[PDB]
Amino acid sequence: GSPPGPPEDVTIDEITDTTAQLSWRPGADNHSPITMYVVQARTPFSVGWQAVSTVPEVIDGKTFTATVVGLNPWVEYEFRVVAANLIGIGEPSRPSENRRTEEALPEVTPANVSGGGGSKSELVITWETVPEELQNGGGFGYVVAFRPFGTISWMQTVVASPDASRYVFRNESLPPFSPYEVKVGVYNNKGEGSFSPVTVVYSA
Amino acid sequence: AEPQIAMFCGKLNMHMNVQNGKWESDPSGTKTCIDTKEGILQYCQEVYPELQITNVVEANQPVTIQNWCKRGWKQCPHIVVPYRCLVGEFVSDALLVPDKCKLLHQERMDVCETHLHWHTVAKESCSEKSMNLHDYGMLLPCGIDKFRGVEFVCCPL
Repeated sequence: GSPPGPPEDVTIDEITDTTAQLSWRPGADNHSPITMYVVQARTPFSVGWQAVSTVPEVIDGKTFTATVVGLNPWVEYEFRVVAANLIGIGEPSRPSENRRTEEALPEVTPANVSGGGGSKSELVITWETVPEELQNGGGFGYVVAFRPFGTISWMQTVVASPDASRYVFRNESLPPFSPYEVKVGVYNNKGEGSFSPVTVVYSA
Repeated sequence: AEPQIAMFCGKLNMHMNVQNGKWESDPSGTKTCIDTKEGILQYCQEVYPELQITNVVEANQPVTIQNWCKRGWKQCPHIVVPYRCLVGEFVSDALLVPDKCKLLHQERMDVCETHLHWHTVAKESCSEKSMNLHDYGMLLPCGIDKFRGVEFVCCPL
């Protein structure tokens, strides 16, 4: 007896924004009954292959389909299935077809929203770009909002490039080294996300 | 304040002196109104030789300019919509969003349209929500005074 051979014919039957239905067929058990199947996934951003959560939570050796859950929207996924018997965990299957999860509203706001400095009468606002795996859809962009500290009305502008990390508000009447409340939000083709927390940024 | 040119056919072109905030007549005293958006871009670059003029767009509200001249700075009011001389990399406008108002925006990669088209889009969008259009600006230039989107502010009645 020895650990099982590779499962076979792993297919993505359906895929949503956060879930995928997987199916496969058994390989050789090598004279010890297969008692468990586990699913792994790989993205362009993972450190190799990684375990994923499934329904059912534990797939027994008599089950050949399962729903993978907790997937990242708008991310290219491949999956593989591994069998285990009493002797040990077996060899992984060949990977499934590559499929991208569906789009969804963006959920992560930009980190380290800050700013400061610049040339005369400039207000410089900066943030860390939201990485591609957290944009959750095409058409990702930012909304930059700022107002003089203590006022109500917001000044807002749409920064349509997902790779943007900086916005400069140039105005000759803007006062020197004056405090501004600043926040940065996100959106994509599915719709509007949230704003970051408010932080205080001074003009030049 | 902001670089911009203003034209009225039959008169010399005007431009905004950014240093003192006054409208001034054509430096050559010969240039009158221009027919193409490309020619307006070239004139912007001519009268602002120190600035990196990369595009032009209509202003959103007209301005009343006095002391229009004829050829040769002779016989020096007209309410005209000026053209803004846009500088360097495209920077989207900052829009005032008062309390209870909403920032909306639309980007269409398959559409390359005029300032008037996007103004109409924004105005109709606010109206269909039983609101009024206040500020708006262009997004994503695809040509000289051509754009792929709009940002705009809708406010309660």
